[PDB]
Order: sequence, then structure tokens, then C-alpha cells
Amino acid sequence: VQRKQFLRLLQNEQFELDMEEAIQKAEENKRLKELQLKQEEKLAMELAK
Amino acid sequence: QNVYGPGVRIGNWNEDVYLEEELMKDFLEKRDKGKLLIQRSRRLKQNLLRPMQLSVTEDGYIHYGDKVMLVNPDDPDTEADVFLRGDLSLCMTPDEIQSHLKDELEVPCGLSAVQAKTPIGRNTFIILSVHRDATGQVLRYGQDFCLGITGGFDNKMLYLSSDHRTLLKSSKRSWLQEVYLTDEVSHVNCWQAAFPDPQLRLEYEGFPVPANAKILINHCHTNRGLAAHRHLFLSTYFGKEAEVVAHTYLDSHRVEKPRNHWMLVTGNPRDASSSML
Amino acid sequence: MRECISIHVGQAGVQIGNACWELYCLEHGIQPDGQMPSDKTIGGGDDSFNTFFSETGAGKHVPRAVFVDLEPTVIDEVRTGTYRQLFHPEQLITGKEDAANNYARGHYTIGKEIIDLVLDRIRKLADQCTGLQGFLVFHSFGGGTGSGFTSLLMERLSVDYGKKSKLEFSIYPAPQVSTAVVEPYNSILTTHTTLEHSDCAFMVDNEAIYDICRRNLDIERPTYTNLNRLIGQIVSSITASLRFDGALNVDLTEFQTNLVPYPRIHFPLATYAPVISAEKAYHEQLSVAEITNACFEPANQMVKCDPRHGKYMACCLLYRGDVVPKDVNAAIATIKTKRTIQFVDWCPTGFKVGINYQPPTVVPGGDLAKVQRAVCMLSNTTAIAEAWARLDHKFDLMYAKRAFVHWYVGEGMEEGEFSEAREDMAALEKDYEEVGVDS
Amino acid sequence: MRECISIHVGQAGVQIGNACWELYCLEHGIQPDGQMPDDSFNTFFSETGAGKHVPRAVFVDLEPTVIDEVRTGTYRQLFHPEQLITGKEDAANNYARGHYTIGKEIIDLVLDRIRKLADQCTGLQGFLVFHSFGGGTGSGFTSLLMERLSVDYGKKSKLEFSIYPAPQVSTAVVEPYNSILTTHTTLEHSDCAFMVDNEAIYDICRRNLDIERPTYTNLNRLIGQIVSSITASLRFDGALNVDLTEFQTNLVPYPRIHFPLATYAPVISAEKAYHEQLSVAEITNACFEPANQMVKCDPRHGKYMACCLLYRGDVVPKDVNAAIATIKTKRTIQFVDWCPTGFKVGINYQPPTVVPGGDLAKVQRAVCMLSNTTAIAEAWARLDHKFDLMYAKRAFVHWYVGEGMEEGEFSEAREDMAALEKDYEEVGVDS
Amino acid sequence: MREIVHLQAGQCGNQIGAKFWEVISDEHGIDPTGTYHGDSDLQLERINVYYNEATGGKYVPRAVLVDLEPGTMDSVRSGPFGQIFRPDNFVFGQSGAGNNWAKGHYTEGAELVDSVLDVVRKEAESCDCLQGFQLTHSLGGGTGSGMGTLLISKIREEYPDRIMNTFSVVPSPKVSDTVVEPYNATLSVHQLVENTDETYCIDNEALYDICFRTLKLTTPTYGDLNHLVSATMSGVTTCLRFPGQLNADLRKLAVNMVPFPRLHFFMPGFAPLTSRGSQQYRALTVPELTQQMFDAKNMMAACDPRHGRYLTVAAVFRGRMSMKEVDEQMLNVQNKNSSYFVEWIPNNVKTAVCDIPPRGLKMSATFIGNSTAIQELFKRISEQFTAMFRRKAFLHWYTGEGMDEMEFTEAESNMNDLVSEYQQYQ
Ligand SMILES: Nc1nc2c(ncn2[C@@H]2O[C@H](COP(=O)(O)OP(=O)(O)OP(=O)(O)O)[C@@H](O)[C@H]2O)c(=O)[nH]1
Ligand SMILES: Nc1nc2c(ncn2[C@@H]2O[C@H](COP(=O)(O)OP(=O)(O)OP(=O)(O)O)[C@@H](O)[C@H]2O)c(=O)[nH]1
Ligand SMILES: Nc1nc2c(ncn2[C@@H]2O[C@H](COP(=O)(O)OP(=O)(O)O)[C@@H](O)[C@H]2O)c(=O)[nH]1
Ligand SMILES: [Mg+2]
Ligand SMILES: [Mg+2]
Repeated sequence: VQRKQFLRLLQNEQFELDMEEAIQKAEENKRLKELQLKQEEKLAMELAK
Repeated sequence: QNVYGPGVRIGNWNEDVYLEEELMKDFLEKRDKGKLLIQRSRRLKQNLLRPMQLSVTEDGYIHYGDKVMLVNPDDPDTEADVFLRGDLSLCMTPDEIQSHLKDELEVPCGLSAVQAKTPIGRNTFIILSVHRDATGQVLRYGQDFCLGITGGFDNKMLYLSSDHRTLLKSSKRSWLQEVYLTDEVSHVNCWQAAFPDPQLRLEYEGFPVPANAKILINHCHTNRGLAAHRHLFLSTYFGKEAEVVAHTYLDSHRVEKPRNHWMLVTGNPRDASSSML
Repeated sequence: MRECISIHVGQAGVQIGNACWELYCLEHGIQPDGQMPSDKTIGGGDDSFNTFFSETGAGKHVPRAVFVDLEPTVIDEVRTGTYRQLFHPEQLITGKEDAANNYARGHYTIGKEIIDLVLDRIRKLADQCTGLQGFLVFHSFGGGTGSGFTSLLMERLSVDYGKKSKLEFSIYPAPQVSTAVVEPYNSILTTHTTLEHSDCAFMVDNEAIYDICRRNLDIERPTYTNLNRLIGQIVSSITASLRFDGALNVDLTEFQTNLVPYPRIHFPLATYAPVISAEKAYHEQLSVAEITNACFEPANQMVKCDPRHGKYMACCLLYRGDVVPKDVNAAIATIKTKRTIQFVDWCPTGFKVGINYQPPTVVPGGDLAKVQRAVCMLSNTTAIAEAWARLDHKFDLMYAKRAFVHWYVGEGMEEGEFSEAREDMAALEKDYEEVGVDS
Repeated sequence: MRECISIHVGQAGVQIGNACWELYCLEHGIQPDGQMPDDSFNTFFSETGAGKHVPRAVFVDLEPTVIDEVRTGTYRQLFHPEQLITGKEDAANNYARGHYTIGKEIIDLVLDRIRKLADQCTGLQGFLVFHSFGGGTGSGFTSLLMERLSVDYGKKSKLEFSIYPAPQVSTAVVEPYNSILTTHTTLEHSDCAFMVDNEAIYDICRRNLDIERPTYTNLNRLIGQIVSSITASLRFDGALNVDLTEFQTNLVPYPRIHFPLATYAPVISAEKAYHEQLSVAEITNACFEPANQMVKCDPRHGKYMACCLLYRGDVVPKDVNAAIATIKTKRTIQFVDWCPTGFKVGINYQPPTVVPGGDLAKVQRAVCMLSNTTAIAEAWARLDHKFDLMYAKRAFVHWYVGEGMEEGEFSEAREDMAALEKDYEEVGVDS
Repeated sequence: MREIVHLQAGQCGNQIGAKFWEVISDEHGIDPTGTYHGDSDLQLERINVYYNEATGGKYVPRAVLVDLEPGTMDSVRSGPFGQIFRPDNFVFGQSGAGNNWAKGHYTEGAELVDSVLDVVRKEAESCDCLQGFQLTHSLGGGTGSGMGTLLISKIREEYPDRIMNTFSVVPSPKVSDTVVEPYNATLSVHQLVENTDETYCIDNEALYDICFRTLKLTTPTYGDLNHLVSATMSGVTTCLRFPGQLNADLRKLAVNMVPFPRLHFFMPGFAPLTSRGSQQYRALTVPELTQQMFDAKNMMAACDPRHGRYLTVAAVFRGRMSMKEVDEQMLNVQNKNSSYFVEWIPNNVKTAVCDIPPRGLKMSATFIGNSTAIQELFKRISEQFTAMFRRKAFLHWYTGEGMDEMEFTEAESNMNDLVSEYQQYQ
């Protein structure tokens, strides 16, 4: 019983960590996509000019 | 039928969208206010596992007020098939479930032996005199001294303590006398250092104790030695630890067993973060 | 705390026990050296292995099972294999000169010599059990040891231990393909004894698993290693409630209570779904309805009998993994409105449902795929009397000319129980008809 | 105790309501959340638990494409989650698919909401149903909705706003069939139905607002102001206020002639308003000019039959009176002889409110004209002429009869718009 | 909410369909692996139309691949997007049809279809609200015309009230690739008139001329023409998956464009088609697209619209457009061509505008046409039938398989009923 309660508490901590990672990854993806699009547009402008 | 999931606008999606938005809002409110379990555990681990600098001795005699580390040496015991190997360090251990539910440390706190070599905030002990106001003093054999641990906290001082056995007071697993930490000042915090060899013990009583040497630590009011149970395992928030009790162990020749041998470890002069080991 | 003692007798029991006991070591993470890996400092709270694995002061875990045979050909490969250090030196019992597919050698002459050595080892294994659920038996009908030595082992087990549960996993002869010539003689005699000395007899044959491995896993050329794993997967889903947690757990007495209506009818059928290859699971959606729709199809039966000829009496559904109790009720309710599935009149509620949270664990490099949910159905059907019909047709067609009888009379067995064992299941066939009569 | 229930059926009815409810939130100061950071909002909103202001509209469609645009848009927190009702498949511009086959599977949920909404209101004044004639849902589903409403609520007024099919420009092909099939049931269970079309608003945006490229998001703002001008006499205070019952008496002389025209003035852009002068004697002449009628018809061929002018904003009642007698002495504005008094004027105190980012200008005073006239006999003549050239060869018929509605309904509905056609000459001939 | 079942039969049908899943998986941001990687939230809004979700939220297409020889079955599987289909849905035989319609409809087509109809029964019964079917094949083959029209009739006996949409590559005079083309085309369209709600005729002559004049491609590969076809398939059904100002599903397209039950053969088109050199000179406006749409060189069939009359025309637009520009342009083109449209139907044109244009482009306009000129594509097949049937040439492969000579006289009579029915209204 004692170690089962310990496992339950550790699982709760793992749930919080999983939620934090799930909210960070979307921000990273949005930043990468925006940077790639802006760089592509600038390169097109320069070559055309 | 078939099910798709979160994003797809099919079936009963509106109530799921409401429920996930409510859960996300609650999670952000809790983590912004700071009631998050991982944040509390992170603060507790940052307080506990802080690095610390030990004292450095010149003439090899342990001084009052110096910061030392208690280390049980390793011996090839044949008592049990499974037991901790290598030198162990005496580290305090708070209660796990109460430590998760509440931020503040709950006195009394138990002790343990951990495979640790670098001095951290959990295993630095300061040798103190019960008479106090001691400057330029040498710790001697057969003399009373006390051990105080700050424990990674700059707030309070805690001391080792033990008492006579009672039907309501016992160790966690070995059912022997226990050793704990209290902030009270009494005679149950005083310990004595004695020579391991019984023939020369009274001859060496009253001599300055060497540093980094095997000595016996004996309580005063109960006259039990500090002992480390290697074969009995304690589950802890920081892994598996050996047990610690107060009991005197004798072989067939009435010589103290390697369980009772303890060694006080100072800091390396070349690198203060590392020890003499 | 609730512990099972498994018995494996014959060559079938050892070879099933090689693949069955590999899964328990690979489910709890117990190495072939006998010790759990040291990389478990964070992990804890696990004591579910005590049903089968006994601790030691050195941290070693040894199985709670006995391996019995009358030849050293099959157990010496275990003793010199990968798992030589894991099993006990004495829990692997060897005989001499086997039984040669003869029931009299297995029961009266050779199976009498070593029965005292095995009975000591069971008793030496039963005192450590602070709580024992019962026994599990793996053997074969068509063998000499699996049918001869088993027939008196169940007689000695019932005398020593009174009302303890006895559950069987037997290798029934397949209707078309088989190996031994005199298999009707051995199959008739051993099940005449064990009608009253058993409590539940799960059966599976060898042809119906050949059909499964062809059209599901796309294996053209299987061996017994491919077949033993699927039988080894059924045993885990049956016993998973005693090991792991769940919303509804079943003990070894709970699904014995809900599958035998009368004392003479203790013959279920074993089925398993979903079974699929590694590639085809990657695309097909596995709903709770689609894994219980596969169990009711006659092509997925693991005994070569069509359930459409007969009527179900009682059923047991044993779920694993990410199963919600909502979808169990909706999938069962669809089956209740099916006309193809027929039920007897006196069992209005035939379903017993158990759920365990552990998803099914699959051996690395195996033919079957890693899935999150699976169901094993132990269904009782009247259509197993078709299986007894084709074998008793085979028996009197060979007993008429007194073929092979001198192998049985000249060993120590009287010819008088050749007729009585046929007359025993003549009345048993009358019993399956009267149960199926609608009131 | 003055309450109005809005029902938005079809895509054209719902998409106007996206811009109709945008304007009502600005009138009363209600945020899109539903919060108000005194009680003139009670006509269109019901404050509920927690202070959220809940609207009084039911958004029903057989297709989930358009409602899910609002359930994910910027007005998610405003409407009730059970007032947004969807189906599974559309009507496919078929009358018998929105009324005979698929319209019966959702009609119990539609009337359950209207029954629940009406119990919260203390005094119910009428209904405001929005749809279009041409589509299947705006024909099939509004036909049985007001059929079941007229047996449940007897004497409550039913105000209708529909998109009339334009003469030369149209989207679908079977719209001559669906316009005839709608109006068979409207003449028995509707009390006042207002026609607008899509070609007249295009020419207003081209010439008056100076917009080169109009869009459906632009027309819905103009229709959103006319409905907010009719219901402005109930929300606010005025010199003399018009109730929903009392402009149904003075616009409907006969039970079969209840199809007035909607006209708003002044509809001006930003760059032109600060130059030219906006007097009451000029904004009422802009209602009578042939260019500014919002239905593609010429009023000069017919004669006016009943006129209602609803002034709002800074208006003195004197110059309204001098403007009416200015109209009556003009020979080109011809009135019927049997109705010597035909002008009904109404003064309110609240000026119009401009939506930020919009195309309209900030105007101090405005007038909405609701004119009953005989000029729409020409509009119903051209649509009947398009029905006869298609029913002669039985084109597009088997899509109707394949659902459950027999071919006998085409000839019965044709003879009814035949019957009401000569009712316009029977009232246009001078005594 | 609305679902569409896809089926791929014949060598020409599999290659177009495998190119068709290229376009929409890029539209919805799906990798060949099956994992969603897109940017907007409007792409996962309606993924249930064409896709099913699997374990791990991984997407699989809802299509059935049927054939008789594994030659083109392994070509699609070893393609760019071949590792996304269901491996159980790959249903095939071992013996080729031999470009014979009797091998695909009586001899080898009657054995495999029992397994073929099971997988399309699995996908239909698990759908929420099934909307219709979709099938790509060719009229001139033995596999694409044998079981191409056999799968149509069997589904009609199961699901009566749906919309059954097929895309058929029609035979042409100058791009004849088979000696027995006139026999197989007549034998297929006899059941296409009976049991199909809308059929699209696509001709290889017009596909090459688009690749030659407008696109200025000197060496068109068969991978190029399948991209021309795949644009019109995704354009006619874009109102089911994406929001717009005027939503029109497949059944809405059925009511407007089918005046009589036996006139449902359509010409398709794609509007923004431009070459590599002259992209800079062109200006993208709504009146520019309408002029491109009503060009004679832009439709996918080799029929002259100037030798006929138009019954019903629709055009599905894509992108951000004003609505006066769309509505006034399809009124100007009807008034400026009044004799070309019929006089017993007013307002032949039809409008459809969607909010989301295709990837990498600003606007789009998918064109569809009904005309009386489609009889010229049907007289040439019917006339080639007579010159081969009188000598009874190539009949002993058909008549020796289980087929009578009375089916050929029955099917030829059905063309001349159909050819006269377009000429009757002209
Ligand atoms: N499916 C399966 N069947 C097995 C396996 N091992 C043995 N059998 C069955 O066992 C039958 C033959 O009898 P055995 O088990 O080999 O020998 P036995 O039961 O010990 O009898 P004796 O050799 O006389 O002692 C065959 O018909 C098989 O069906 C196995 O690993 N898998
Ligand atoms: N002014 C205006 N008219 C619209 C709008 N949307 C649709 N319409 C008109 O509505 C007429 C036909 O109705 P539909 O667009 O088919 O919508 P519906 O009535 O619900 O019919 P279905 O969508 O098939 O169910 C068209 O001719 C348009 O002129 C809009 O946003 N503004
Ligand atoms: N667009 C296109 N047409 C093709 C392709 N392959 C064959 N065809 C056409 O298909 C016609 C012959 O049909 P066929 O392939 O023999 O039918 P099948 O035997 O049933 O598969 C020829 O006239 C070709 O023009 C292709 O890859 N793309
Ligand atoms: Mg044997
Ligand atoms: Mg609509």
C-alpha cells in the first residue's frame, strides 16, 4: 500500500511534466514554420530583384 | 461506427472542446499561481541537493566547528548475499508522502546511508561543542561532541538524536533503536568517539582524533553505536538507501563489526568541492 | 499473495511450458538469470510476481511449477538451454524409456514408479503457499505420458487436497490431421477417468491453429514454436486478473462458477482475438466491437467445431488494456440481437466480463503484433458433442477387430475397461442432448 | 414586455444573422463574450446566470457547414449551444428534400426550442424569420416551420424577410420551381413578408457607396440596418412609437396583399456625406426615387397603395409634415383613389450606429420606408413566365417526384400565383 | 459528416487515382507516412470525408484497389504515396483480362467480385452518413470496362439512394491504343446510362492539346496528364471539405445539371492553367478566369462546343473573390452568347465560391459542362461499331466465352437512342 501511494504521486508528477512538454512543442513548431516562410520569401525577393 | 479524435468536427465534438478548454484553463491557472506538484518537488530538490564546501585540516586533528561528512567504509561482508557495495554516506531522509503533500520539513526526519561521494547539501555535518564558544580546539577521544546539519536550508539547525526503546518507538524496518533529527537541545544529542581496537581503547582515550580514520560513534545516554544496515533496503524519493540504527555489534571475539565503523571525511584542499576520497 | 501452481506433464506440457513460462519472465521483466534488472530505482510498488515467482534472500525468483515427463529427451534441452539457471534443479523431473503412446505403461507400470517422487515435490511446493488458488494442467490426450500419467495424477491429487480447483488446457486430437495411430484408445481412456476428477477443461487442437496462422498472420510454414506462443497468450489473458489490477477482476473460482451449469459438463472452448501481423495492425482500427466480433466467427475458433450447429450455454469475456466499460455493454448488446448466435432458454444472462488494465505484452521478434486491447473468450457450447461423435465413431470402428489390444492387456491393464470407458461416454453423449432441450 | 423571436433558416438567412447580431451588440454595448461592462437590451437579449447576455435567435440548418463556422468563429461565447441545431446532409436545392424527407427528422427539436424560448419572455410580440426563396432549405424548411407555428401560436404576428430572385442574375437553375412552391403556404400562414433581392443592392453599392467590388459580406450589413430600424421603436423612446401589431393593420388591406418593399435612406459613403447636406426634406425624397428601391422593379408603372415611413434620430415633426404635402402634389407619384390617406410616419430618438470597419458613414438621421404597392405584379409576372417555359417539357421534375411529393402540386401552386396575379388588377382598377 | 467511397479499377484508373491522392494529401498536410503536418486549422476540420483514423491518430485513405494482374498493383505500392493504403484493400487476381470485356464481366470478373464487394461493404457500413461513391476507370479496356461497370451495377442493387460519380477516360480516333476499342466502349456505356447519376468524359486528344498549346510541354509523360485530370476531381467536391460563401455538395450538383434522367455526361475543366514563360504577363482576376473557362481549348474532351448547344453550365470557384464580379461575369457570357444556350431553360449558369484556394495559387475555377455536342464523341464510336460488326470480326473471342450475339445489337440500339436524345433538343 505504501509503495503504491508513492507510485500514484510519481505518476501525478509525470502527468504535469507531460502537459508542460505538450504545451512547449506547439510553440517551437510555430516559431520554426514562421522563420522558414520568412526566409523563403526574402530569398525570392532578392533573386527576382 | 468509428472515432477520430480532438480536431475533427464529427459527432459530439462541441462538449469535448468545452471540456478540453476547461481543463487547459484550469491547468494554466494552477501552474501560473504555482500550486504545481512538479514545481514544489523542483524547489525541494533544489534546496536539498545544493553543493557545499567542506573544511580542510592541516595537522590531521578534527577541529570543533569544522564541516565534515560521515562515511561508512566498505567491507567484503559475508552476512548477506545482497547488500550495498562501496563506501556509504550518512544522509538525512524526510518522509516521502508528507514531503510531497507539504512543503515544510517535518521534524523529526529520519536518516539513511546513500552511495554518495561528492558533498551536497544533504550530508554535511558540523561538529559542535555542547560547552560552546570553542575556538582553536581539537576533538578528542572519549569526549562529548554534537553533530549539527543545516540540510541545504539557511533557516534551521538540526541535531542527531536517539532514545531508549519503547513499544511505540522503533526503527522503520529493523525494529531496533532508531536515530532521527530534532531541533531540541538536550543530552540525547551528545555522541562520543572511541578507538575500534578494545585493547588500546582506554590507552587512546583522551587523544586528538585523526581525520579520515575509522572510529566508533557511541551515544551517551543509551551507549549504542551508530550502525549501518546494508542488507535492509529503504525505498526513498532519492532511490534505495541503506538503513541506519543505534546498536552495538560484536563478533565471536567481542570485536566491533564493520557495521559500526565510521569515518569522518574532510574536504580536499586542491578542490574544495571534492573530498579526500 | 494468491498463488497458482502449474503442472506440465507430457511432451506437450514441457514445450508449452517453455513458451508459456517465457512470457511471465518477459512480462514482469524477470531476466533468464533469475533477477530483475538493477535499473529500477525509480520503480517500485510491484509484488504481483509472487503468484508465480518465489523470492529468495539473494533476490532470485524461481517459478512455482513442476515439469514432468518419462524421457530425458525434452527436459535435457531445457537444462542446457537459455533458462538453465532459472528453474529449480529438482522441479524438472525425468523418467526412463517414455511411454510409447500406450495408456497402460503410463498408468499402471511406468507411471506408478515415479508418482511418489512427484507427489513429494508438489507437497514441498505447497507449504510455501500462504494462499493457493488451485492447479493448472497442460498435457496431451494422444500421448502415453500425457494421458497415462495424468490419469492417476488427478486421482492422487484429489485425495490429498479435497476441494481445490483443477483446471486443464488439453491438446485434443484434430479431426483430420494428427500423428499417432492408436490415438482413439488413449483419448477414450484418460477422459473416462477425469470427468469426476476435474472441474474445467479448456481444449484446443492443432489443426485449428494451423488455419489461424495462415489467413491472419500470413505465415505459410509454421512450427510448434509458432503454435505454442498463441496457446501461451491465452493463459496470460485468463490469469491476468490475479496478477494485475482492473475494474473487474476474476479469481480462479469466479470464472469456474460462471461456466459450469451441471457437474458433468465442464468443457469450454478457447478463442482469442485480435490476432494479426505487425504490418496489418499499423492500418486497421481496433475497436472494442471489432475484437469481440472476431471471437464469435466460426473461422476464428481454436477448436474445429462450428458453433452454429449448437447453442451456447455460458460465456466469459476477459479484457485487457485501454478498455472502457461503456463499449463493453454496447458491443455485447449488438450480439444479443444477433440471430446467428443462439442461446439456450435457461440462461438469460450468459456473459461474465472481466477487465485488466495491463495491455498485452508481445515477445520481441514475434510473429504477432503489439496491441493495446485484446479479449479471450472461454465459451461453453453444445457443439463440442460433435467432437466426441467423430472420435467414438473412430473407436468402435477399430475396436471391432480387436486391433492393438495386446499392447494394453499384456502390460497390466485389463480389457474390461475398454468397454466401460466406451459405455461411460455413451451416457455422456446422452447428457449433452438433454441439456440442449428447450423447456 | 416587448419581445421578438428570430429564426434563421438556410444559408442566406443564417449568413445575414452573422451580420444582424453583430449590429445589435453595438447598439446596446454588449461585448461578443456576452457581458455588459438601462434595460433597452431586453427586446433581443435575455440576461442569464452569471450575467451573460444570451440572444433570442434559433439557428437551424440541415447542413453542418455554415453553423460550424459560427461555432468556431468570434461569436462562440454569445449563442446558446442548443440554439445552434444542425443536420447531416443539405436539401440540395430540392423543395421535397427540405419539407418531405429530411425536414421531418429535425422539426421536433426546432419547435422544442421555440416553445422553451417563448416561456422566458413575458409578452411576445412576433416572429422574425430569415431565409431565401431559391434554395431548398429556404423553401422546404420554412414552409413547415411556419405551418406548425401558426397552429401553436395563433394571433402572434409573423414578420418575414426573404431574398427575392433577381430578374437577370441568379445562382441556381431550379429557382423558378422553388419560388412558386414556397409561396403556396406563405399566403395562408404569413402576415407581412418583405422582399429584397441581390441585383438592386449591387447597383446601390456601385453608384451610391462607390464600391467597385461588392461581396455578400457587404450586402448583409445593409439588410441588417433595415431590420434594426423596424424594431427600433420598441427598444428606445420616441415621439410616437410603432408596435409590431399596429403596422400590420395599416399595411395589410386585404388578406392576400401583404408583400411590401423595404427601403433605407440615406445610404451614403464616407467621402460624400460631409459635402452634401442631409435634411429631412431631402432624405424622404431619396425613398421615392426609382434608383433606391431595393427590389428590381419600376414603381412608376404601378401605383403606391400603403406607405409607412419610420424616421429615427434628430427629427423635428414639423418638416416631416411639409415634406409629405410636397410629395402629394407631385404628379409622377400616383396614389390609388380608394386610399386617400396613405402615409404613416413614425419618429424615434436614436440615430443609427455605424459598425467600425464598415462601408456606411456616421449619419445623424435616417428613414426606413415600408411601401406597399402594385408594382410587384411585374416582378411576379416574369417569374411565372420562367416557370411555364420549364414545366412544358417536364424538366427537373423527377428530382421532385422521387422524394414523395406528387406532380399535382405543381399545377395547384401555379394556379395560386395565377389567382393572386389578377388580385392586383382587381385592386388597381379605379372605382 | 459526409463520406465518399473511392474505388480504383483498370490500369488507367489506378494511375490517375494514385496521382489523385497526391493532390489532396498535400492539401490536407498528410505525409506518405500518414501523420498530419499542416499549418491551418481548416484542414483537419473535415478529414472524415476521405480518410479514416488508425492507431496513434494516423490517417489512412478510404479507397479500394481492384485489378486482375499485379503489374500495376505493385507499381502504385512502390510509388511516392504507396505506403499509406490499407494492405488488405489491395484485392487482385493472377490472370489478366486480356483486354477482353467478357473476361472482366463473366469469366474472371464473377469470381473476384465476391471478395471485392465485402471490403466496400465494410467501409460503407461503418460510415456516419454516407453521401455517395467514386470510381475511376477507362471505357476501352477489359479490366477497366469489364468490372468497371460491374461494380457499378452491384452497388446499385445494394444502395439505392446515393450519388454514384465516375470518371471515365473515353476512346478517341487519333490516340487509338487498342484494335478492339469500339467494341469495349459500346458494351460499357450501356450500363453507364442505366445505373450512374453523373459520368465525366475525359479524352486523351484534349489532354495532349492542353499540354501542347496552353502548357507548352513538348514531351508530356503520362504523369502529366493525370495531374490535369486530378485537378477537376478535387474541384467539384471542394464544398464538402472546406468552408465557403456558397456551399454545394454532390447532390446539389445533381439537381441543377440533370434535367432528364438519361442526360448526365459532363465535360470538365481547370481554370488557372498557364505556361512557364507567360506567368508574368497574365493578370489574375475573376473576369480573366471566366474568359479562360469558356475557351474551347480548355475542356477535357475533344468536342467542339461551337457545333452544338449548352444545356446546363456550372463553375466552382476557389479563393477570395467579390460576388458581383462572379455574378455579372456569368451573366455577360450568357447574353453575349444567346443562340448558343437553350431557350427553354432560363439561367443555364450556376455559381459556387469557396474560401480556400489550392496550394501555391491565389484563385481557382473548376469548370463543368453539359452540351449537345457530346454526340460527336458518341457518333464516332457508334460508326466504328457498325464497320466492325457487319463482318463479325473479333467476335469469336467474345462469343466463345459465354456471350451471345444479341447483346451487341442491344447495346448499339442504346447509343442511337442516346444520340437522338441530344439531337432532339438541339
Ligand atoms: N500444438 C502442440 N502440440 C504438441 C506440442 N508438443 C507435443 N504436442 C502434441 O503431442 C502429441 C504427441 O505426444 P507427445 O506429447 O509428443 O508425447 P507424450 O504425450 O509425452 O506421450 P509419450 O511420448 O508416449 O510419453 C502430438 O500429437 C502433438 O499434437 C507442442 O509443442 N505444440
Ligand atoms: N444577399 C445574400 N444572398 C445569399 C447569401 N447566401 C446565399 N444567398 C442567396 O440564396 C440563394 C439560394 O439559397 P442557397 O444559397 O442555396 O442556400 P439555401 O437556401 O439554404 O439552399 P441550400 O444551401 O441548398 O440548403 C442564392 O441564389 C443566393 O442569391 C448571402 O450571403 N447574401
Ligand atoms: N491518362 C492515362 N491514360 C492511360 C494510361 N495508361 C493507359 N491509358 C489509356 O487507357 C486506354 C486503354 O485502356 P486499358 O489500360 O487497356 O484498360 P484496362 O486494360 O482495363 O486497364 C488507352 O487508350 C490509353 O489512352 C495512363 O497512365 N494515363
Ligand atoms: Mg512422451
Ligand atoms: Mg446551405
